[PDB]
Amino acid sequence: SYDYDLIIIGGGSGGLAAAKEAAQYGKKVMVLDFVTPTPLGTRWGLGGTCVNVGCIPKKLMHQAALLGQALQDSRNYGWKVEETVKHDWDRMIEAVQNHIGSLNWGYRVALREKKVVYENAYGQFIGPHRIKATNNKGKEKIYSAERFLIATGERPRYLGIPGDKEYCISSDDLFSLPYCPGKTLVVGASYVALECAGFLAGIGLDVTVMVRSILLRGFDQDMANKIGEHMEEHGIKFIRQFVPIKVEQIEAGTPGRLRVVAQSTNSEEIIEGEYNTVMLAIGRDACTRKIGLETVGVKINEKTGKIPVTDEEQTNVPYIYAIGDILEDKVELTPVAIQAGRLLAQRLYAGSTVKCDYENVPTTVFTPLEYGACGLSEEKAVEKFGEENIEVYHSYFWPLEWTIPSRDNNKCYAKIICNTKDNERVVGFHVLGPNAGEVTQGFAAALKCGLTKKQLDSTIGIHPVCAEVFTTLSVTKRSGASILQAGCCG
Amino acid sequence: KSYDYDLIIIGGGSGGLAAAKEAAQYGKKVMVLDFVTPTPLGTRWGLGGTCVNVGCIPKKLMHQAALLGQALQDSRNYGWKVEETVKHDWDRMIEAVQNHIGSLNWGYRVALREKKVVYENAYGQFIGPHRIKATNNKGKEKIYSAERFLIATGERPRYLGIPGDKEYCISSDDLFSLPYCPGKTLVVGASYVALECAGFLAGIGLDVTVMVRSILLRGFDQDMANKIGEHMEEHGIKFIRQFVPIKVEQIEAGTPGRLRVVAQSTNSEEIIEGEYNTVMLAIGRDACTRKIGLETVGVKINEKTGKIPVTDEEQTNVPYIYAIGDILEDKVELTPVAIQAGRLLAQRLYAGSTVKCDYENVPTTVFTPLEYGACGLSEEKAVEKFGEENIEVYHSYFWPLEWTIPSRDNNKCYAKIICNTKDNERVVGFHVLGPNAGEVTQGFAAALKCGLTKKQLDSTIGIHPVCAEVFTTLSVTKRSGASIL
Ligand SMILES: Cc1cc2nc3c(=O)[nH]c(=O)nc-3n(C[C@H](O)[C@H](O)[C@H](O)COP(=O)(O)OP(=O)(O)OC[C@H]3O[C@@H](n4cnc5c(N)ncnc54)[C@H](O)[C@@H]3O)c2cc1C
Ligand SMILES: Cc1cc2nc3c(=O)[nH]c(=O)nc-3n(C[C@H](O)[C@H](O)[C@H](O)COP(=O)(O)OP(=O)(O)OC[C@H]3O[C@@H](n4cnc5c(N)ncnc54)[C@H](O)[C@@H]3O)c2cc1C
Repeated sequence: SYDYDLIIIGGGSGGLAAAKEAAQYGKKVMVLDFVTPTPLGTRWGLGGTCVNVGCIPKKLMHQAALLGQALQDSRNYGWKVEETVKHDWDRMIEAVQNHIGSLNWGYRVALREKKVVYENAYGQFIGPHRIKATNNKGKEKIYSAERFLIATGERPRYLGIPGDKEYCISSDDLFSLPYCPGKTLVVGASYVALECAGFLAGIGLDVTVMVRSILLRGFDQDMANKIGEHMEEHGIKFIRQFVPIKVEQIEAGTPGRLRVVAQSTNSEEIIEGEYNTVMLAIGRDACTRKIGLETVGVKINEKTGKIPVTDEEQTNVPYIYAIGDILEDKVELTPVAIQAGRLLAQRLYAGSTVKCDYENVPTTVFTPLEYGACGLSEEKAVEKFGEENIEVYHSYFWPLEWTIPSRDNNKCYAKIICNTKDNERVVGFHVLGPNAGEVTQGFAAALKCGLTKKQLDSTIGIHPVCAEVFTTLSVTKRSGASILQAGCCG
Repeated sequence: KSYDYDLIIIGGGSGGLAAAKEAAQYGKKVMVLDFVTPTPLGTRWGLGGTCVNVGCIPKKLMHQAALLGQALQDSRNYGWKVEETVKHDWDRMIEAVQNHIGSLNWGYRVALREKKVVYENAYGQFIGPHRIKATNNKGKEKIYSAERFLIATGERPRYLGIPGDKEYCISSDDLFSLPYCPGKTLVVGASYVALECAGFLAGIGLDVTVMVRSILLRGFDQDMANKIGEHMEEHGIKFIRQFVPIKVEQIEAGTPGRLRVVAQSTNSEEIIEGEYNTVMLAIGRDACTRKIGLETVGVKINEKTGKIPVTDEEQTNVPYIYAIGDILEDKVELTPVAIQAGRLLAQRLYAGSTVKCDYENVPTTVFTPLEYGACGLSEEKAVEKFGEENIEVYHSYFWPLEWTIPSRDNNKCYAKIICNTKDNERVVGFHVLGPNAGEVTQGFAAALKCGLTKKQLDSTIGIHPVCAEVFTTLSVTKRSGASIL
């Protein structure tokens, strides 16, 4: 009957996921993926945001920044290393890209092998069960399928001020930028902002951060402030309550010099500075407005852009589904989108009845001092249950590996939120410290089995591991006791 | 009725000091005895216990130096302009290590002081009911009495019983303070301690060799163990299987000297010889329960092994004497567990608590060049408890994103979980071999305290890009028999 059994628009995380999973159950599948260039004209291969301008690139650069310190710790452990080592940006970028490349080509083969058709083209709906695929050279083509998957994902959002698109770079441009961005400026307080401000500073670049309001909106604010405080204390510069209003090229080059003017958010004050680069990280917009959603009947939320869907990842149009960052009121993370896409393909062609659960999803913001969390924030939690039925156990901690180099003591920190009405159930987990991601995974798994404080205490901790601090948490926030060492060094 | 103290603790160690403090917190008169008998080579250390002085701490820390070496090589491909090979100054490391333990020593001291607990740097020995004889360092003695006692003496490195050992060989106790690059080293044994040390020693450059009687990590998942060895073998360390030394002769003394080690195979009667700069023994530890006067008071210990039997309340056969820690019979020989037992006892005793310390499913990690943490049943011991037909094994390989750029050891790391099919595919065993293994495990161990199941695990979303996430999507089983390369 139709051309294909399933067509996937967007070769992204949840894209390629459902693709392979659907292909696995002998269906005819076609994935179309096309990457519209960035204002400065940046392009990249198959894979998605995570692979080319997200997780992968982000985390790796974070690595180079962490290795930086490791070089500086290595000294006290006895390694004869120079007081200050230098860093070659062009060598780094290159390496990073070389890997993304392999990831690209890998995914390609991955589709080939699973007998899935990949078309490097932009897709838009023209009418029921029909889609318009436009390639790079311009030549179009039409296809039809019994069902459709929207996995287009979003893109970096700009300010709408003089000079941005023209002189500023975004997360897309960065991971491939070909020059020491030199003194940089990061406009925004997002995880992306912070992690990037984060590794750049960690490579030695002079870094400044411009914040409209709060840090990490949506995250435990207490944890956030701490991240900031750590950020400030280790080099990063912060300007609070200031949005830029114009970016002016004082000279072009690799890099150039630029003047950024900004207007405070609470007064008439205006300030000016010149930096070598300016990256904007103030949000990202769903790529749902230019695909033909009218010509097929999809109701999205024209206001925000996200797509409302059902617990089966189904739109309002029974043969058109959407999974990923584009969904309305969900979780914008790769492993999530992949579970959705995988689970869908199963729900659909395998008789599965399992729905991708979006409750209590773990995360990790890769700031200089990582911070992973799972479950409710302190605030959100209190709000849901009421300050009297919620207790918070917290503590600081110092990583054994940090004693010898003798740095940052009483800087790492942990806390869990419990619901006294429900057997002191662990509703929220929060840790700030190294390798926080590794530390969090499993506790998330614990939440899926209803961990409780009694049960947590019953656990014995590993020693000496950062993660063990959760097994022995005796101090409550409400009791009001203090949390510090009777030595205070670091 | 009426005694000197309310509670006496023999042994100022992990569980010792733990119980000391928790009890003092409930207004009891406590006294802690801790004394360190020298090693044959004559080394001694401060308050604290094995962990702090010749164990966890020094061990991990040196592991760190070993790991930082790697970091120094990785840093290259990430953009840091460093030399092709950097040099490591042992003396300087040892020093750093020692300087931290001190603070730990003195910290505990103060810790007790402020908590109003009495501490005497003396050897304790029971002389009769509710009475103990504390001999100090210069030999002066003194007698104390208490309504209850706590044994927390823990073990010590065991020796072979062959010519040359106590006289030319070192143990874990001697190592972490050795005042000289051990040079070509030989580590006799295949215990975590053995491999761990052999591991970092090899990691800072030293020519390392390991001699094994039989298998590696007896007691551990043998599959996991092999992978640890095969990995150690792959990154420097040299092994010699089925051979125990029979004599160690001094070819010359020095800092360090040269020594000959003569060994006899176990499968034949062949005999080999080699000379190394030092020779460390990691063949076992023997509880210190033989010389404290346990006869004089009524304590029955298992004279065979050394451990002490006790109830599910860490109570001995004598109602007023309790024991916690490495010296217990059939339990768990790790620091956190001892600390829990001590803490929980004090509470069960003097605070009306009724909580028992659970020893089932205790997480642990071995800090070999390639960390390995595990929780619960091994595969073998697992099968053996439920039967090959009721146990399914999911496992995967994985490659840490941080390893990609430096381009190394791909398909070395490895995960694995054991489920009991007859019980909602419950997770009965967790095993991971990869970096930051401990961090990764901790939480899963807490998952087990809540009966995590494979359905539930699958319903968990992973963190990206984190090593840990590998356990959120395990599709392959060992029984199905597909591949993972
Ligand atoms: C800087 C940064 C760092 C991040 N770090 C992390 C992290 O560490 N961990 C984490 O879990 N998540 C991270 N994320 C989020 C993660 O990248 C996304 O959640 C994930 O990539 C979304 O998967 P997706 O398929 O829904 O969207 P995508 O991965 O972006 O897939 C979308 C693809 O579809 C293509 N496409 C769009 N429209 C069309 C069309 N009309 N026709 C054809 N093709 C089209 C696009 O070109 C794109 O390549 C990060 C994001 C950013 C920006
Ligand atoms: C190399 C090594 C590495 C280890 N690594 C780890 C690890 O990473 N994680 C982990 O959890 N565990 C580890 N352990 C085990 C851990 O050290 C023990 O489980 C823990 O120290 C036991 O606590 P304890 O109080 O029962 O024994 P101890 O800590 O040894 O306390 C015993 C103290 O009592 C003193 N004492 C003995 N007899 C007398 C006496 N008659 N009078 C007065 N004082 C006395 C001793 O001198 C000693 O200082 C390691 C052990 C070694 C050897």
